Amino acid sequence: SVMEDTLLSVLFENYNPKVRPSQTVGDKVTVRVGLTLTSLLILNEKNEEMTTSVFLNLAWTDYRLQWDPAAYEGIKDLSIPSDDVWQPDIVLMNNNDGSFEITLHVNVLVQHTGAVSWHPSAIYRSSCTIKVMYFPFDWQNCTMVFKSYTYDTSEVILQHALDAMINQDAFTENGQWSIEHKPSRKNWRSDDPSYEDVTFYLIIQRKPLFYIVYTIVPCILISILAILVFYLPPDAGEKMSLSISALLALTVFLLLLADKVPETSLSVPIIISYLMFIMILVAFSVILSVVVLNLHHRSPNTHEAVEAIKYIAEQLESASEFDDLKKDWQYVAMVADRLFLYIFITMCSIGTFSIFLDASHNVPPDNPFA
Amino acid sequence: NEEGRLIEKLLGDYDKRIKPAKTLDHVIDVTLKLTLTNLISLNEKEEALTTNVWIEIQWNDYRLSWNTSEYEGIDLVRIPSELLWLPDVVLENNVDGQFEVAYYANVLVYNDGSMYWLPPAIYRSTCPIAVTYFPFDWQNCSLVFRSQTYNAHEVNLQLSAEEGIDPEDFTENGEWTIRHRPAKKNYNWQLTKDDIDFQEIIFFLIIQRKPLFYIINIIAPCVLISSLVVLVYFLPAQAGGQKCTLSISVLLAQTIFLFLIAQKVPETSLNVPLIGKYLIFVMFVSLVIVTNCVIVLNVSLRTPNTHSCVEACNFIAKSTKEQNDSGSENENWVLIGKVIDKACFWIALLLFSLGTLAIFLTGHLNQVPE
Amino acid sequence: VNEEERLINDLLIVNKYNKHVRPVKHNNEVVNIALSLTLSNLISLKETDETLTTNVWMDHAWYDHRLTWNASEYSDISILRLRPELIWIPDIVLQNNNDGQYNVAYFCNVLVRPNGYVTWLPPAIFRSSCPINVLYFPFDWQNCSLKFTALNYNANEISMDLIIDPEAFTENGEWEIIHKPAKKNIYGDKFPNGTNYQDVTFYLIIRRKPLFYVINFITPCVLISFLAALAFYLPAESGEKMSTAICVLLAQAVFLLLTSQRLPETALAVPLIGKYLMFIMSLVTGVVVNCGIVLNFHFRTPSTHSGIDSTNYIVKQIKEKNAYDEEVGNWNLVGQTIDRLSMFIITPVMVLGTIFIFVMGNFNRPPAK
Amino acid sequence: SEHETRLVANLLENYNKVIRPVEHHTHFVDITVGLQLIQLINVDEVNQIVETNVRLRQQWIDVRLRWNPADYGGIKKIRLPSDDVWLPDLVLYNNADGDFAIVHMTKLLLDYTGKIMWTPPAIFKSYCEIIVTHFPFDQQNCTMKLGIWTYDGTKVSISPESDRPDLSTFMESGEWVMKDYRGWKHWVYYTCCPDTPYLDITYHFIMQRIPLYFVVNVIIPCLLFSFLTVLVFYLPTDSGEKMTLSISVLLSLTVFLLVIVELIPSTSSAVPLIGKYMLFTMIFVISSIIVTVVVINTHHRSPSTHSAIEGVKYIAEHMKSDEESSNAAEEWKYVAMVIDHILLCVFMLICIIGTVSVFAGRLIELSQEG
Amino acid sequence: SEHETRLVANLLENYNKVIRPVEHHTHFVDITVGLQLIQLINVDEVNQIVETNVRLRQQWIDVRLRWNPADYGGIKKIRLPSDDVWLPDLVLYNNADGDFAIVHMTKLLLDYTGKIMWTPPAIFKSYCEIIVTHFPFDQQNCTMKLGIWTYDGTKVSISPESDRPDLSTFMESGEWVMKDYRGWKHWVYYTCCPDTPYLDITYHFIMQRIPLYFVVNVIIPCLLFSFLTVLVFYLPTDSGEKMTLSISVLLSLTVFLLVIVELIPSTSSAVPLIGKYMLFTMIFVISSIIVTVVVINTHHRSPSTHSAIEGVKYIAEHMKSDEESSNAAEEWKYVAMVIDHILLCVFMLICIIGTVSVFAGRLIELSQEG
Repeated sequence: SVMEDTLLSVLFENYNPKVRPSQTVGDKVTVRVGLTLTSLLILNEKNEEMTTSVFLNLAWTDYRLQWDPAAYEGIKDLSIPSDDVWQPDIVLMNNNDGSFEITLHVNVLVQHTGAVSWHPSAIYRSSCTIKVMYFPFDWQNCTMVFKSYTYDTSEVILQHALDAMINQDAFTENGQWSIEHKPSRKNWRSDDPSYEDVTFYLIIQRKPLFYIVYTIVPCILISILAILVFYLPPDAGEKMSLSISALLALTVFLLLLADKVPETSLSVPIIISYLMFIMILVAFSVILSVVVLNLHHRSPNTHEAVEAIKYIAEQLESASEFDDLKKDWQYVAMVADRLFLYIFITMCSIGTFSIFLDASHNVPPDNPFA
Repeated sequence: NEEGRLIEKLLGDYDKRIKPAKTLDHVIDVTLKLTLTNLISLNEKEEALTTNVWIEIQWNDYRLSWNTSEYEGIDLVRIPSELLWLPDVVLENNVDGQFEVAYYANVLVYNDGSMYWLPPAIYRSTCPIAVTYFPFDWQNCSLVFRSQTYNAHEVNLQLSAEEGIDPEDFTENGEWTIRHRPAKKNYNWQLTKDDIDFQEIIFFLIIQRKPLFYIINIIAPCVLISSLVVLVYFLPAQAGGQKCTLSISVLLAQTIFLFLIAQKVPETSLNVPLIGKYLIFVMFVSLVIVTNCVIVLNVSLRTPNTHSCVEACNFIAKSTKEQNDSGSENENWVLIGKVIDKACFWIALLLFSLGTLAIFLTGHLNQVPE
Repeated sequence: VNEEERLINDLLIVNKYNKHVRPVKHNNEVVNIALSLTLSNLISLKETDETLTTNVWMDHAWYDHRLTWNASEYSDISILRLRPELIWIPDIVLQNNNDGQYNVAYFCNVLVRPNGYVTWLPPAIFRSSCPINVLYFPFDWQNCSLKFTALNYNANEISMDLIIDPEAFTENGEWEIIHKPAKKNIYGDKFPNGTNYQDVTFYLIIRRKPLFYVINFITPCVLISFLAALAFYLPAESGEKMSTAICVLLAQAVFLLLTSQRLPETALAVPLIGKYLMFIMSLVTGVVVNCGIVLNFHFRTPSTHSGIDSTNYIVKQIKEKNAYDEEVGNWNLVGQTIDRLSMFIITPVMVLGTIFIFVMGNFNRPPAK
Repeated sequence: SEHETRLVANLLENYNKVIRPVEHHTHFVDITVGLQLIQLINVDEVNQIVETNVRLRQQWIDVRLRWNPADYGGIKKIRLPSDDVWLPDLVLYNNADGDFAIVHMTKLLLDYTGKIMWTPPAIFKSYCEIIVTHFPFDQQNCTMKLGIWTYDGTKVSISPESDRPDLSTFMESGEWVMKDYRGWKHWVYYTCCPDTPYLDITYHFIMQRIPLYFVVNVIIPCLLFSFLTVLVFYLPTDSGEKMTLSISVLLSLTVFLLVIVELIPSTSSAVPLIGKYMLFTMIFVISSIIVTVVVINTHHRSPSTHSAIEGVKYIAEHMKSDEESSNAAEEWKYVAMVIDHILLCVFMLICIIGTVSVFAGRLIELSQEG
Repeated sequence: SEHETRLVANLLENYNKVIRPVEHHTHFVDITVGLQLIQLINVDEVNQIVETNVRLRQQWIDVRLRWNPADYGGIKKIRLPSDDVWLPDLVLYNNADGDFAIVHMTKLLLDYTGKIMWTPPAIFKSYCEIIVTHFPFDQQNCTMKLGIWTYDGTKVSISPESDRPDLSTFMESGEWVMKDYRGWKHWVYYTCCPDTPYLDITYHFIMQRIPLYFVVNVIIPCLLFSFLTVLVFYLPTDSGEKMTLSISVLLSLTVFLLVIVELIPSTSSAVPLIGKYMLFTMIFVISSIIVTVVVINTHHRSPSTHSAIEGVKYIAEHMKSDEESSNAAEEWKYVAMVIDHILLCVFMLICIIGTVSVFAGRLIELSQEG
């Protein structure tokens, strides 16, 4: 009773819905912003698009809602729909690639002397620079800048919790990636009067090892038929034609591979590294098989009286066997041996190279997890 | 000039949902017209389209002719949507999607009570293009639209030219073309047996298409293909013995290519419309290509195999010579190529005929509807 | 008329009743709210990303003490309707599966009992991120956990107490629903200094996998395998089909490669385990290897891959001489090795082929354990 | 005039729309519902989705709408805005995949008595069984039940009105054809609860599907592939000299149909059918494989066909005689006789299992055709 | 205090939001537009659609917003939210594909005098020419008009604000690159009506396309194929032993060219490149075609290649000699003299066609690069 109807009344009589919990132009209302992440569902590492979900915990004080006996001293804590406070119509300078879901228009926790607690989980369409640099083992970092899209920091100050909180705090276990750390730094670019956005850093690490495995098999298994086509010559010289069949076959195979590679990066591309040199490794088996094909080509051919008849017989046979013996002199196997071992150098050299680069790529550019 | 009082006077009596109908037995005079401006999606196989239509809306309601303070002030007024009779438009046969930006827009109230309004609308519809619209003779797109709310005994729509156009702003990036747009103003009585006519707006659109890009992708390959098979056909007379199978390699290659085509453009017609006439010449000129093609191997299949002590022994050896000769003789009576050579000219003129039958007829199915 | 005008004026739902005020008889323990979960349908499953679109009947109950009516409300009709904006509605949040706001399970017509008890239960088209993990593929196919409850209120403003999942499991799913337990609870946490919001915890333990991919996929293996199997039987019946035998490698090779290509395609659409994916590609490689083996083994050998008297002696010389050539080749032929090859192809096919369905079983036995 | 203001004002005050015209503890609210289907713009057999239009003919009564000379007297039948009406949450039980569209904001039929109807040109997306048994020749009847959503019998009741076909306005551009469409009513009380539950209208769509496009191309490559198989068998007789050639065409053939089955899975899963069907193709074609298995295995089935001066004349003709009986050996194996049994052996067996394929295929359509 | 409540309330009461600050019958409401694309998110040249960042600077004056010491004296310039403001229905003429995003419920600033700015952070959906002339090396100028949508120069007028580049915030992630962009003002009066119509801002986007990755992959398999066809020339003249062997390649390679066709037309369909680009490939690719067919038909062009005891000796020797003849005949068939001709015949052809292909390539690259 104690002026309850009265209080109650006066409050709703004088209280202003559309007003800011501050008095004039000054230090403003110090709103607390801090989100406990739920998990993330889709990383479009290719366009640098980020759809995650977290809690929008906001909290500041409404010294305009401090109650009295019944709602203050009666029930120190009571729930009341928002819709009555300035809400950070927050957009993300890079990210905020789309609207809020479970972000605004939801109830809030209002304390006795005016404290306000609003904890809503939400899904948000963002876009961070995971750029086409989300695959190097050295990976990269990003700028996630949150802030309102009609308000300018003049009638409120934004403030954070931790900066180490981490993003693996609610990292998706469903992620083909992994994370090292999440930096959180408060910002106010001076290119705009409006103090604004906060930059949040993603020192992301995404190592999904699954198909590069059977990709290796081509390179090496194709090599099987490759070393084979380079081995088949002094193995079965008649490989002559069958050889060409091999490369038709070998080339179509690698071209189909050419088919799956562009359409697969089509959703998760970054530096060429792997492709850069396998591209070379490609060109390598490609041309090596084709010049060996020219190795194959280079051969212009390969690619008394009684006794007289006898004598005429003696000369017939012998005469042309030298001729076909000439073909021997012409297609001997010197090259095959020499370049099948130049094949030895080439393929085992260029092989242990990307082997190496790849080797160097996973270990060397790994520690910049920062 | 009573400016305030007048506004306040009518608004007193101002009636929303009531039509400016003098009385109830002669309806109101409603004017409408549409200027196409965007034909956004042509999915003819399903007979649907999306267009930005200028919904020219006009009618009469002197319920607000004004005085010196509003009529005379300016013979022109722009008053909000929600403030006068509004035709909830839709295309009987087409509009399959509620109008977008076609309503809730500023209307126009001159001074005598003339009302003009014209919102732009992107919406979905379903015109003809029913197993036809892909010819050279075109199916006239007939869209009739009217208010879907009341029926002509209170409402009456007007129109204008039924002779003059859809190509007024027909899109230049369309894979088609328009040649005429007729439009009639009419009463309501359909196949379904509905009475009390609510007048509507008929939209004829007989348009052309077929600006083939795929044509010569189809025309040069087939000639290359025909020649390839005619290679198969004449190449044998030129080709060595190791060519029978040579020819085969081509059949394999020839149809690998073939059904791959059969898979390529069939896809084409499913994502877009469809029609069988042009379809008939291809697959059957194609099946004949295949026919005489396998016929060829069955042709390079046909034939049986082409697919004193001194003298006693001189006697018998002179026999292996004549003996084997009888054998090589076999080859003779078997491979005297009357059928093959002639098979070249067989397919040749047959080629000319299949071609003439087809391109001559393609000449016709472009020339009757020309 | 029995005080009706006056009484609903007494309730005035919106005006007299505090709809923005939840009747929890003021600050105390809580309003006894209860949630009931019944899946009406499961339309889509995404095993790979642990996401599910499913329909639920959001059966809700709580007593609205200000809702109790009198004769011209209560007894006039011991049951009547009143919209959401005129009925207190729990703010049920799909705790770990509402990362996709609820549809038409929102502000819907509710049922008004006579003595305040109210009943609101409409349809929920929802999306969830259930505990798939890369362990939602072994035969147990995990247990999908979900919690439901009134999000906003705590343990002194709300108490929610507590149906099979296959009750409306979708029959067009690529999986199988084995069980679905239901038990409510309430729980505080470390950073919170007080207990609150009670919830409906419903675990769905399921299983899935086709008996169809097995069909057309192993099918080609015994068919293809017989080619590679015959491959070694064929080197005997006629190894002279050198080039043509070579053709078949190209051909059995191109077949092999994109077959594996279709594999990841459906793969990405499905998080496949490492245990199974290897037996597939391991064994096709078994043939791939033996195709390469086919190569060499099929082309592996170095070669197989007195005057009148004077003159004819010349020929008997040329005779014998190239007879040595002729034979230098059969030296290479290696034919008494033939059967052993295809015998030691049989043995291994038996070894590995068995090794697989041997392993098939050694893991087929323990789950059935 | 005629109690002008007194008549419309009184009507608004003591009139309510939230309420339903409940009349004592009995038959519920007499709801009359029906389907008036005139267009089916889009449907997918595969996902069993249907976006059609059916004017929701509703018919029921509310005495409160009865009037005297001041509303009936005004103009017999008057049409009131729907708002005043309690609109049922109708919905497709195992369907309802979409909101009904165009029902809101419409006209309502009122009578001097009270009779009322409102047929809304509702268009919506549906969801009913088609399963893999949707498109056979023997059809399936899509069970479509419709009735009140959240209201039980104790408050509202609906009932059929008339029988009307589904083909009355069925899509002539459909990839299917109808046979019959029946709709009977019922009330469903459940063993669960002792209560009397909702009413509903159950439609059953009986119609056979499948255009013949997929059909023409399944069988063409089959006969064509049976031509090459036929060649497969005939060649060893007319050109066994190309057994290897045969090999090439089996790599050809095989890849082609292995690729044919690729199409199947895409198309089949892209357009639904009862598996029992592909079973036909399965063995029939594994038959060409099982047979080429044996036939070419059998084709390659054969070991390798897959004075003193008087003296040397004798060492020599000896040289020749040894080899001659030897060449007789390789021909000793290619007897050209079993080749004719294999094509005839299988020609009959393919003419028979083909006739077998032909059998259930035609038997099933001697069932469908019906 | 200072007429505190009297201040604030008075203002609310006599002020109609919807009223447009019309000042006598003249100047219209002078309102200026000023678009600053902060950045672009994504574009589809094919569908000519772009999602861009726009901060719309909108200016106008409402002499009704001028104040004295009780509004301006309070705090010079202040923040008043939109709502109360008359928002010009801004619209991109031949564009407009989407609603302005974040135009709604934002705020504006009122000066001690009245002048107001409305500059809400927009990003929206656009629609500009690209025509099949945008992907050129010679680009096309995206014609984009902006201006007042439903109001005339008599009711209102949209004017420009300044010059600024489009590459000022052009997307570095675009598959295209900018040349320049300018925008000048205009007033559109139509010969239709004698009236003075709306004003407009016309954008001109001059940018040239094609990211370079594409460049490398495609021209290299061409010089690739160039060498195989190069080998197609040299292989035969230096070795006619593997003519059929190359039969293979001809199959493997045009099919390679065929499958490259699926890939790049979808590119073609993925990105609109001026068709005259297509002819490059046309003759180029097709000469691979005409050359083959002749080269390989010619490759193919060749008939079959692609005392008494003493007398015994002479009847026998005579036998060896005329077959001696015969051997030379077929070799008199496949000569190595003109295969050399075709080698330089066409290599100059290829160096001609090639250098001719390089011609227009180089030529308009002499125009584009500028």
